[PDB]
Amino acid sequence: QPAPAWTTFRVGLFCGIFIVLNITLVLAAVFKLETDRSIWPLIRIYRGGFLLIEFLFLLGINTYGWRQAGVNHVLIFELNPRSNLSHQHLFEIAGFLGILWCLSLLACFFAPISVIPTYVYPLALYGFMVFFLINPTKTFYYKSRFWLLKLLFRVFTAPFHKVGFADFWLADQLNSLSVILMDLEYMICFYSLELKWDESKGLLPNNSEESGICHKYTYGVRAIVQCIPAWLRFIQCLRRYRDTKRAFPHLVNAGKYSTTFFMVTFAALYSTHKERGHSDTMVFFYLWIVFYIISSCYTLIWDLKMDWGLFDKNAGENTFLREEIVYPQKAYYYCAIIEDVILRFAWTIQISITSTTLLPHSGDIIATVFAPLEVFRRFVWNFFRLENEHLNNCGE
Amino acid sequence: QPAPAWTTFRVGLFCGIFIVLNITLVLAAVFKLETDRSIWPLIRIYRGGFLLIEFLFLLGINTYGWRQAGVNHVLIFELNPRSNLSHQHLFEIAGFLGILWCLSLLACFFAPISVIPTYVYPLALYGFMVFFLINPTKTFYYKSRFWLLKLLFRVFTAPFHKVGFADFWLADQLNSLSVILMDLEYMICFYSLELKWDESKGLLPNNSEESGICHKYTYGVRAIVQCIPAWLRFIQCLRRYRDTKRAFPHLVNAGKYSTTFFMVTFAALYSTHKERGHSDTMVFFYLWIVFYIISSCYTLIWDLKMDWGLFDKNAGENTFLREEIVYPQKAYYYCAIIEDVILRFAWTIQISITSTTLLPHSGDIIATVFAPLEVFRRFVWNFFRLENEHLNNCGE
Repeated sequence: QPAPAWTTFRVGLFCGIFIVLNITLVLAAVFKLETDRSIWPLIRIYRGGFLLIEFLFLLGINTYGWRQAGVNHVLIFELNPRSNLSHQHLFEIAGFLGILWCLSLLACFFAPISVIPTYVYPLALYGFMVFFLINPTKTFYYKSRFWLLKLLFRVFTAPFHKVGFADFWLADQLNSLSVILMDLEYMICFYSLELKWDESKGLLPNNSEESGICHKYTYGVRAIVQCIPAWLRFIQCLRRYRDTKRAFPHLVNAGKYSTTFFMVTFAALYSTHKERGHSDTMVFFYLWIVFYIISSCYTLIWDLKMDWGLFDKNAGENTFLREEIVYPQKAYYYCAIIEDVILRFAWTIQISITSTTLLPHSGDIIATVFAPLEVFRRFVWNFFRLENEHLNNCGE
Repeated sequence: QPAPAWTTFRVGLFCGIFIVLNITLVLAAVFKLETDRSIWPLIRIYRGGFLLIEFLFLLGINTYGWRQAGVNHVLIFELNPRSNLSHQHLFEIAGFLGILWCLSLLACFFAPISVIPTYVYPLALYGFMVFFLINPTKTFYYKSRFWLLKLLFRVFTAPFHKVGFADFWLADQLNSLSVILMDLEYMICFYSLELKWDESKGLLPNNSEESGICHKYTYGVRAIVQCIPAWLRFIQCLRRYRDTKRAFPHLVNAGKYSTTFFMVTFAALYSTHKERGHSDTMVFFYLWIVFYIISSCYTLIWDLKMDWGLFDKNAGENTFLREEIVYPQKAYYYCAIIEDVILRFAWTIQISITSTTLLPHSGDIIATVFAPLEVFRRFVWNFFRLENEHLNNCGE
């Protein structure tokens, strides 16, 4: 059914304010923001909000495509039929949050008037976001936030509860968005140990030895945060095997989800080896690279054959595809297959350097540049995973 | 007729961009625009565009009101029943012109760099508006622009063509937009006579005797371009009387529009005598105030009694209104009566102030404040005029 003009009008209003705010923010950054002050902490803090906004927009795009293409995704997610969110609500929420993020960033830039210089705005934005998430009144999409909160509870306690479709789906979407988790941990570390709260001005050049502790792994504060979603999904799959006792897919997935654990622990060992400067440290490079290959070359084989279900023996006229395809043009299929193999390697590299403390001056730049790319990889992955599930359900 | 969601999205986008541009323009004006330079030429240049944008938005509100309340404008305007322009398109055009106007004003405020320092943006904006109006392509509401141009041609040569509803309605609307003509004339004079076109800057001191040449009226075309709309409507009503052979309504109406001729000529005569310091100059004042009252107290009885059909003897239970009404709240009618009575005086005050060059310091300011009020008065007027026309058509 066509949505009322109020919803669409709100979507457009928020989109336009968002666009103009982005342009004026770029102009202010290029012109007003002096380069001498380091601005890396600001980006490291606001990257999480940007990623969340982008993910919400992209999810709106996927649900649009799902309704257009004929995928019966309400039954697949086992949603409530009479109360569902279409693309416009997701667009409106994303635009609203983007307006707030842009306003907070602009305030941090200019600092119009206050006595505490700039370190209230990020806390305020994140506090309002979490308040929106857990607001107990019956307004602003109460059902959807209730369902999401219950499902988050189920996912983070998954080794105990039964696992369903939306459980592991949001488990993966958390696996791609781990950047927000490490950003939150770094923000807590910075606000706890580094910043002079009982002072003025704020950020200043760091010359002391104690500076840069949050850049270090200390004991495990960096690697464990990285592998947390891997642990969640690993334990979910183990439990699914335990209830089901079906060998092939459930036991195979454990290895795929444990390869990242092996890669992360090897990266941490290499970090401590550069700290020690051992003679064999260079040799430890090779193993990492090996387990880099063994990582990517694993999940790739899983992506095309098991996730998306390509390379069917009954391909027929559909070259390098399955017998039955719902999307009209094979061009998107081939484009996605091409770009996924490119983006997976960058994702693994990003995970490695965001916890290994490598490339000291360019590592965070690397993290920034390929942070909003695995999200697009997952945005592509969603379409084909859900359509494969729809045809699998249709077959049986 | 549910419009497509894209139209509503564009309306929202343009509204949001317009709001943010207005806010940043206000901020830049209070902060960045230094006050040493005389700025009144900028206001006298951009006032025409502002008034046109405002009039277009208010017409959108008017047509939405007619459609919702039951005022059947399609039959009376003689528009094609199957091709009509809804209020959302009027909102779109108003927002588009407003965004362009805001961008041009901001550029004139800043003017990053060029070969021509700052005075290309006004001609650029007005030329864009004209090329939009007279574009011969079959795009951008290819019926509305052509219909408006044809009606403008019919109105501007009124004493020759037959007179229908749309002709006199647009003539009445034009009666409230003489400020556009005054602004256009002043801009032409400034860019033709005084401005050093082959030069730079544009902030020459105003204390020189050479300044304010276009503010003078000794040549006497200011008054004529002022009363041009009055002449158009007067000769139109005279032609209507000639064609109809009915003295009462058309002839009294013609006298009504005739009074402003005496208004303007007496105002100009006082101005000339006062500059010459003629002994009995205040004598020329006296008749003026008389021709003040006999003007306003004239048009009022046309607006309240004949235009709207109020104060009817056969009203019945609805005291001080007509017998039948369509709008629910009498507070609307009473507030409209009070506001019409209040603003009918300010309209003639503004006319005399603009065409007489009195109050050398406060005249421009008071004209600026009273300009966006008689257009709102006309906006209020259309409601009840079209409702009375619909009642007349239904009854007979």
